[PDB]
Amino acid sequence: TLSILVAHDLQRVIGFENQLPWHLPNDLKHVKKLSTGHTLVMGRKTFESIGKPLPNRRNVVLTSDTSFNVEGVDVIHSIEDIYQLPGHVFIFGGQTLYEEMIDKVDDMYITVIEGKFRGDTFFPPYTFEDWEVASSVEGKLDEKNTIPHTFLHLIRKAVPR
Ligand SMILES: NC(=O)c1ccc[n+]([C@@H]2O[C@H](COP(=O)([O-])OP(=O)(O)OC[C@H]3O[C@@H](n4cnc5c(N)ncnc54)[C@H](OP(=O)(O)O)[C@@H]3O)[C@@H](O)[C@H]2O)c1
Ligand SMILES: CCC[C@H]1c2ccccc2C=NN1C(=O)/C=C/c1cc(Cc2cnc(N)nc2N)cc(OC)c1OC
Repeated sequence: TLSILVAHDLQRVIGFENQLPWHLPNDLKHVKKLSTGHTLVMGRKTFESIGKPLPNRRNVVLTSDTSFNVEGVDVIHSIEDIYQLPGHVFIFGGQTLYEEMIDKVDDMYITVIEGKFRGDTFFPPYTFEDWEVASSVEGKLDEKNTIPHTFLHLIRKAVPR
């Protein structure tokens, strides 16, 4: 399977100054649960922002940098390389990767952050006309998680007739 994994706000902001605009531990927990034991594909900037590989899954970084070498990280230099990765592959960001992959993925795991943040990077526009809501679950709010958010699993609709 090839899936998008992303959190975006009400205006599709995903990032600001190479960081997530929001502090929302529950979403990182969500990401962890979905991707553990599988594969994450991310652009070079997204990787540098995280700083190191995420434990207990395959970390793949797309970059044109042929000198790129990081212990625990696998490197690719082409979008086409993604299709050769075995197992469940999650497109993990950032804007460039999403733009390149949104027309190609089977489904998307989207956390809608129910707020308006300042951003400098965005998820591409999409329409629910094209995407079936396989599930929609409200995130629980509390001390550490104070921004309303919704976990969507969207699956690409087939064009019939
Ligand atoms: N809210 C979310 O769920 C979510 C998910 C992850 C990231 N984000 C965020 O998204 C932002 C960054 O997005 P971004 O677009 O500016 O950077 P990015 O997509 O993470 O990575 C950009 C880079 O990946 C490369 N790349 C992309 N396509 C390539 C291709 N076809 N062939 C070779 N290399 C390719 C390049 O690396 P080189 O320049 O080294 O060649 C490129 O400059 C941040 O603010 C960050 O925090 C948020
Ligand atoms: C609860 C544990 C936290 C932890 C972790 C620890 C150990 C092992 C695995 C993981 C799984 N991911 N975890 C992270 O810190 C990831 C953080 C992160 C991620 C994303 C990607 C992402 C962000 N959000 C969404 N919805 N999609 C996404 N694709 C982007 C980031 O910066 C731009 C991140 O840094 C803040």
